[PDB]
Amino acid sequence: STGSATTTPIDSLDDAYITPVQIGTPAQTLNLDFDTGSSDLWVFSSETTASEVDGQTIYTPSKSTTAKLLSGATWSISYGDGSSSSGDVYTDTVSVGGLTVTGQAVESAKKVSSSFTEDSTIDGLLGLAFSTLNTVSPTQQKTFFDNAKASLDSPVFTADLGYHAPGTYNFGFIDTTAYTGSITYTAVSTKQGFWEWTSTGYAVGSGTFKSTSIDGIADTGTTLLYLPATVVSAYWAQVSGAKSSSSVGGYVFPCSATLPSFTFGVGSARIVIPGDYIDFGPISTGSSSCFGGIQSSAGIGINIFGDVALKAAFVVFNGATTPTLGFASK
Ligand SMILES: O=C(NC[C@H]1CCCO1)C1CCCCC1
Repeated sequence: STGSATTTPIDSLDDAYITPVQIGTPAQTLNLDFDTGSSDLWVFSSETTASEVDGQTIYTPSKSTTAKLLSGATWSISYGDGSSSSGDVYTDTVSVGGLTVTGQAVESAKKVSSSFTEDSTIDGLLGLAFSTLNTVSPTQQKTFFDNAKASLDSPVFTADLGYHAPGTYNFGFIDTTAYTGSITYTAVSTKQGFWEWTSTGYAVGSGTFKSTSIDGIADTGTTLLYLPATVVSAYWAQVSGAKSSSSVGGYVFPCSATLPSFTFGVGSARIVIPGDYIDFGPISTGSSSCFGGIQSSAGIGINIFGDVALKAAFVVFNGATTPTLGFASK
């Protein structure tokens, strides 16, 4: 089998991407944030505290003839931005772009933190990291991809995120028309539960490529590119007036600037992030200070190749017995 679904920016800055997902019978379509940095499929629901729901579409398990309570199961997750959610668990039929899994764990939120409430466009998350990170207790549950894998034509999914435009998540096949040149595959460590890999270096604009190993994760659920402070300083040093602002919480730059590109290495290959992709706009409405799309990972404990990096590439998440990651230009 295969599946294919379009993923769409939630706003004009590409802060996140949402993909429609069918849950239950009859189908209830929710717009979920596909997140290769976590492993829970959770949704706003009829059980979510009313004051914490503000415009989201909710899953109502009592209206699904295929929903079953997963008795005694609970979940609770907190993300690196300090947001969180928790609740109980149903199994139900879940379909993405034509690909169906029966008995998928659907984690129903009883509580969500303010950031989730405040984002009316995201109805939940669909985790695509390794199932070892799933938070359901006392019986850990599998991701949608892990459940689908064996049935897929090839045990893979691909992320083709757009810049200020829609893109595509495919399951079970590699669309050879979606990228230029070849796909370079690189080794993955699953030891921390992530799609963790080692970039071979970087360049700033037209500058000399620096060979240096950068361990990090491919994370579709993180907006920005988080890299070591040395690398990030080298980038922003090329932008007149750019500086790290403790009050704002990262590098800012004059909105009048034209940003240089940023290149990262994948083996002997190179992915080029255009400068425009690194502009996240005014720090507050009407400001002439703009927020940078490349930020230090110093506070995070891991480097993160988030959407800023991934949307410059066609990315293969290869879930073969020995997982790997592939990157192609596009
Ligand atoms: O919290 C993180 N990113 C943002 C969250 C917000 C909701 C989806 O992702 C990352 C932090 C590094 C480890 C993997 C998760």
